[PDB]
Amino acid sequence: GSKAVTRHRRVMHFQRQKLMAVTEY
Amino acid sequence: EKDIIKMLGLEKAHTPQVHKNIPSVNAKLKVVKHLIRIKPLKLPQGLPAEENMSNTCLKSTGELVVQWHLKPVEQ
Amino acid sequence: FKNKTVLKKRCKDCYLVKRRGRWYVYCKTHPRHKQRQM
Amino acid sequence: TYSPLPDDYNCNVELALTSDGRTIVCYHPSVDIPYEHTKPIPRPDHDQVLKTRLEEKVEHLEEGPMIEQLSKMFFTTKHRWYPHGRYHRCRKNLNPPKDR
Amino acid sequence: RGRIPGRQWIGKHRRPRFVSLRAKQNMIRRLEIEAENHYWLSM
Amino acid sequence: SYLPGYVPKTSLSSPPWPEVVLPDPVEETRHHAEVVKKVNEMIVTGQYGRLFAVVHFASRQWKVTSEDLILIGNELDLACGERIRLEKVLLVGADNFTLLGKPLLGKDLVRVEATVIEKTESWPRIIMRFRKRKNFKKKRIVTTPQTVLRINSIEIAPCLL
Amino acid sequence: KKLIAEGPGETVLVAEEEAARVALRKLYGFTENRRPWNYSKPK
Amino acid sequence: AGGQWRLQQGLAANPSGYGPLTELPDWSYADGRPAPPMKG
Amino acid sequence: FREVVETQEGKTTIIEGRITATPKESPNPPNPSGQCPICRWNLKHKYNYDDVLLLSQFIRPHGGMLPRKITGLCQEEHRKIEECVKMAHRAGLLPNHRPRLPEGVVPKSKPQLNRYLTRWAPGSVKPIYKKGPRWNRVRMPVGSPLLRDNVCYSRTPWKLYH
Amino acid sequence: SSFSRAPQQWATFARIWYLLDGKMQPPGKLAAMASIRLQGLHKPVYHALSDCGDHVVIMNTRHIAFSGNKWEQKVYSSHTGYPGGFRQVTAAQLHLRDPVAIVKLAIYGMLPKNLHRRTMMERLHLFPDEYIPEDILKNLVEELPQPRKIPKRLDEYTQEEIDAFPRLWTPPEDYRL
Amino acid sequence: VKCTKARYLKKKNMRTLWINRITAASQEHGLKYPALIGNLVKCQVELNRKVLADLAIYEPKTFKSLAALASRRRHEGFAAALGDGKEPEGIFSRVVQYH
Ligand SMILES: [K+]
Ligand SMILES: [Mg+2]
Ligand SMILES: [Mg+2]
Ligand SMILES: [Zn+2]
Repeated sequence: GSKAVTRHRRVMHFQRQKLMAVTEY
Repeated sequence: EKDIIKMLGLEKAHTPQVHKNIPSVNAKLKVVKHLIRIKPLKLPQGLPAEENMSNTCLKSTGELVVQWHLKPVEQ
Repeated sequence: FKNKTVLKKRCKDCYLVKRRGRWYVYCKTHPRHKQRQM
Repeated sequence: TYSPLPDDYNCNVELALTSDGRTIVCYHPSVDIPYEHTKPIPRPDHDQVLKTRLEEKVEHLEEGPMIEQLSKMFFTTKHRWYPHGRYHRCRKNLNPPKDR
Repeated sequence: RGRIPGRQWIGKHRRPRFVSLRAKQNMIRRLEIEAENHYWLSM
Repeated sequence: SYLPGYVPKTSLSSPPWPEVVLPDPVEETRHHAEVVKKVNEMIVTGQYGRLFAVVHFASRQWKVTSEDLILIGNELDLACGERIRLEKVLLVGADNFTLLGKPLLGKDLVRVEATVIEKTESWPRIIMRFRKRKNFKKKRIVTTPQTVLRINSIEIAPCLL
Repeated sequence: KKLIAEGPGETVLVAEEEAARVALRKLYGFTENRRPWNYSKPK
Repeated sequence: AGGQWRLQQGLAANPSGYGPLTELPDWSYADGRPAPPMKG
Repeated sequence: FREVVETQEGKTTIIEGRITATPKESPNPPNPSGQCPICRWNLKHKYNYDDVLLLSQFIRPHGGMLPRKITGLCQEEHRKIEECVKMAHRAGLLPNHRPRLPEGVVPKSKPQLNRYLTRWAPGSVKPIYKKGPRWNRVRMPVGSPLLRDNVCYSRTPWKLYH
Repeated sequence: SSFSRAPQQWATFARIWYLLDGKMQPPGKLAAMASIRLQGLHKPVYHALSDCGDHVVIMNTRHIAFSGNKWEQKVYSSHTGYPGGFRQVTAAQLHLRDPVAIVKLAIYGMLPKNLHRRTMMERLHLFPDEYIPEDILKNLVEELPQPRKIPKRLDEYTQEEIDAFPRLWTPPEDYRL
Repeated sequence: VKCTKARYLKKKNMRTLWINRITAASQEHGLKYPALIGNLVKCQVELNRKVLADLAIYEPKTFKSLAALASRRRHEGFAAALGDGKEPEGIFSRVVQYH
């Protein structure tokens, strides 16, 4: 797979993507 | 988390089970608190007596009624 | 013209104008300052 | 003057409750078409010596033109007017069960 | 046009997934339940 | 001639749906009693014909009328020919009036009776499972018991008021 | 000017004949809406 | 449909859960005799 | 309102300015504490492109918008009205506010295409030959994002991209 | 209803002719209501295996209205099958060439993807202008209401509504306008 | 195997058929499917899709009475949403209690 730090923005797990959407200012 | 769910008798879903509100039991609940729904047990008529064991019913409000008559309220 | 992603005026006689859905830079004094949004 | 639905097309609905409030009564009699909303049925549609005998008008039509005449008068496609083979004509149940 | 290289939902270049409105509401509904679970586990 | 909450008329000034005003509960309460007395007066005089009813039987709702049949998918423990009464009636309707339960109608207002005419098994049902490339295959046949009822009568009583 | 019967049909003559049949059923009381025959044991 | 509204009236989300519709017997003898309790 | 006129007599030209009757604001506004004509009448978030009686009070006889220092509008509402007037002209709702045609011009017959909620100028829009995939679809804009906070009476919010 | 068994069946499964006016109406909204009528989804007796569709007549398909910039942005793409036979025209180009294609293509895309669709399209009648043949005009039953409400131009308002709407600002008297 | 798995589709497609027929019968009276089903439950009327679809075909005068009831209960809900509790509940909004 891919390392935790990448030159490109790494795609999140869908559960995390939903979390970031609920926790928006 | 699968093992704790068995200890608490929560194999089948949407099946109310009653437990004691004590630290040891609560500790097991804090491990699977994202898989369950916790609600306090209410006793508007009080504890069931020996003559009411077969007349009880657990409502969705959390109340345990000891007189399940199944008839419209006259009020 | 010259296609530019960042338009910029090169003199006092350059003027911005939005035409055909994109931004342009025109200049009558120095026609080499003309730019097209890319 | 309040009415949930317009009481013009199907029936005159009048909802009601009982004194105890345990039964919903609904009086819905049918409305009749007025006489002014109708039309009269169109009933209406020489020196002859020879009785006009009935003349057959069965003109020959080829398969093609005949399917075009049938698909226009019934507003369909040409496909249903083409025949089917024996395999399918013998699979059809000629004595199907009839319900009322 | 519109090829995703390789398999869709794995690897470096994946097909993007977007959060709908009911997916947000579904998650918030779960949170409100577990937040009330913390309250009854506190007495 | 403008109040603090006055908005000049535009497309979005007021909702698109028309404003609705419900009847006065007091004046409406006595109008309901007139409709119940009218329908109740139609039952005493027998001013109705054939009746249909919606009964809840065997976890299932049946739209039934007189001299009709219904097929039940279980055994009832009743001899063929025994007459029973269907107790749960959600709806009983006529050509000109309809009665609804909340959710069930009273027993002193409608009486549906049926009769057992046949106790029989269903036709054999195939239960077979298969998974490719796993040597997984098994067959089972089941014949569920059945019971046929015939609705005998649907009669009502003037007990609305 | 009082509707007593109304019937459908493919033609205007078939519908006019079915309407008369509908009126006769109402006149004799042999409609479909008529209450079923009473088979209950005589009292 | 209606599950949340039923929960606000002290009822079950599913009308099959409890109450008169499911608990009461489904039939009885025409004479008036009661029927034996249902299995469920 | 002021008008200017030119009269030529004896090869001499005269230019004058004459005042004309001027409309007056209706009395007793609902919200006298409002800052611009919009909040004073409780019209904020309650008008659209099709409300021409409101839009006509802020444009010129030839379809042009009036300055903000004259009308007294706020920059937020002046931009909304400026965009709702653009979409009203394009929908054919202001047929008496057409541009001035110089002497000796007869507009050619052009395809009459009915349209509404037209954000962009027709001639400056190119066709979408490649729609794109479902996750990167090229949408067609409908309406204006400046009217996104308008009062919606439905459960589905204003869709601005088709 | 106390009818005979044959007439009762003929009435229930009868075909009705509907009328739609497309003037200043978006094709999709027109096609959404025309699509359910052609299948028979407005009938409680609906079943796919029952040919219970109705007839829809849409008039004034040349005066439809698109929202946004769809006349310029929207593209209809086809292929003749031959090399270099891929064509792409805008909605405006297609509308000037065929004034019934837009409404016909919108309905054809809303109908189920099956063999019955081509039969539903024979029961659809499109006319660019308000003229309709006598035969098709003698068998009409009902006119469906327009989905979109055509807004009024400023020249269509009466002097009452104009005076009813209040003036909001007081222009200066020294302004040239 | 197809016959064994088709017993799940039969039940599914039936409910899809009923809903389509209820939706059609509700639009004849200017209603939408969610407003009929949701507001009949609020009136304690527990009628399933199968029965409702049968009534729309064979008992049209009873189905209009049910749609008027749902529309009446729907309008009472809006009236209550405009008040702050002071106004009493509607006549058809009352709930029969079972102890
Ligand atoms: K990949
Ligand atoms: Mg790793
Ligand atoms: Mg791949
Ligand atoms: Zn320059």
